[PDB]
Amino acid sequence: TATTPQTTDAPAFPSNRSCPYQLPDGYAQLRDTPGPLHRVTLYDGRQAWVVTKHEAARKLLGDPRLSSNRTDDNFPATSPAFEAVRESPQAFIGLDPPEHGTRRRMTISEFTVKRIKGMRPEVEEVVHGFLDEMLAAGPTADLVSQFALPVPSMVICRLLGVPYADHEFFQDASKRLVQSTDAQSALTARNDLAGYLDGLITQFQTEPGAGLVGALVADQLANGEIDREELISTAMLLLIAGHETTASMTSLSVITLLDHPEQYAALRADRSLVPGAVEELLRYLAIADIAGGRVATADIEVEGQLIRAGEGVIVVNSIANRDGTVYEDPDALDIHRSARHHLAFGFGVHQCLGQNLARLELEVILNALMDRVPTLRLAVPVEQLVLRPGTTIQGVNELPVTWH
Ligand code: HEM
Ligand SMILES: C=C1/C(=C\C=C2/CCC[C@]3(C)[C@@H]([C@H](C)/C=C/[C@H](C)C(C)(C)O)CC[C@@H]23)C[C@@H](O)C[C@@H]1O
Repeated sequence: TATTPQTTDAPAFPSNRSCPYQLPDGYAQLRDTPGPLHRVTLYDGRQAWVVTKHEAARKLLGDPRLSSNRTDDNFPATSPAFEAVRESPQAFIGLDPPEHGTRRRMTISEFTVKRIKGMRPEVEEVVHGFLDEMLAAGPTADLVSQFALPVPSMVICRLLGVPYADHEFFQDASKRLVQSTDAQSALTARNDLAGYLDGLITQFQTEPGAGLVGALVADQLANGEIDREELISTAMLLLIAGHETTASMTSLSVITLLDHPEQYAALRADRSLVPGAVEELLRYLAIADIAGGRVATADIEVEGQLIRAGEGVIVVNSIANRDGTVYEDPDALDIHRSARHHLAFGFGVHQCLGQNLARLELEVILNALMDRVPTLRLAVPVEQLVLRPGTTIQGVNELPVTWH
């Protein structure tokens, strides 16, 4: 059997967090090793590169030789579940220029600074809505199911024109898809959403409707500028991204802030600090840290290392956000620091489309919690919480809380 030292120069990747707001030990090890790249071993034994420094992450995310095509044979699959995406049609997150741009520009109008400003009343109403329900009822509560998830779900459903009456079905399907550990579970959840979305489209062709899905049906689809299957994939991307990301940030931010009480107190005492604290929480929690998979379509030299055509690269933004050449004392939460230039939303042509909606939601959420529930606290110890694995969007599925 295996009788000799087990040390490797290609550690298994991804790794799981042990603390909700710290790098897994393996990732801290990658962060420490000099050089922009490091070999890793994926779940199926294939080797890939991870990018572990901040400037090299921007350079590689900006390089069009690193393709986002998830259907490529050599795309770095991080779990068996990925096989679902490899064989399903692709929203623009998986396209490269010029096709990427033609699809992304069909959606941008809903996410402009002006549209996001105009959404503030609505976001505050939904947030205070779910709080007055949770507070009317009294502690204890699961903050995830009573607040963290339904808030961004309601907001994104409205933007998309997806009926909130249907929330139990699609929230369930979103979770199963994103947290799937096998191909078959992922495929089923994807087929569930696809069928639901496909029915919604035919409805709008009969009776034009509000929201982005309504607009896409009435314009681009009727002009044959998007295929019906691409519309489904696009809507599914926005639906899932709109649900799962903000919800994960909300629960992890509560946990993290309650663990740094001096900074949470500073935050409450000066609300002009909230936008900066949001950026710092984004930098520090990096909830989509493996949403940086790429395949090289040509050889790329990186500071004397060679990524060859055909090789998988993952730009790991959690690690990149802990680069001490950019953020002094990178592992310290500091809501006053400049968290400018962080990579929690990526960089370049695929930088998060929803990033300013997420910023608005989190600002409104933190202000509301501080205003309405200043006594909020965890109902259980941090160590008792169950953290999702490193193969999915970071966070917790349950968060017990109590208050006055
Ligand atoms: C709240 C925290 C969020 C985080 C940390 C986050 C993170 C990211 C990252 C790292 C990427 C880049 C993926 C890549 O380069 O392959 C991305 C892309 C994307 N995000 Fe977000 N995101 C968040 C919120 C949202 C929200 C609320 C939406 C609403 C729909 C959204 C929609 C998208 C879309 C459509 C893309 C693909 C953009 C493109 O391919 O051009 N995101 N996000
Ligand atoms: C939500 C979509 C779909 C699937 C999404 C999935 C299934 C597998 C695992 C996914 C890709 C999650 C994980 C976190 C992403 C991993 C990335 C990639 C890599 C680079 C492999 O680590 C997020 C969303 C999940 C179906 C597709 O047709 C449309 C849309 O992209």
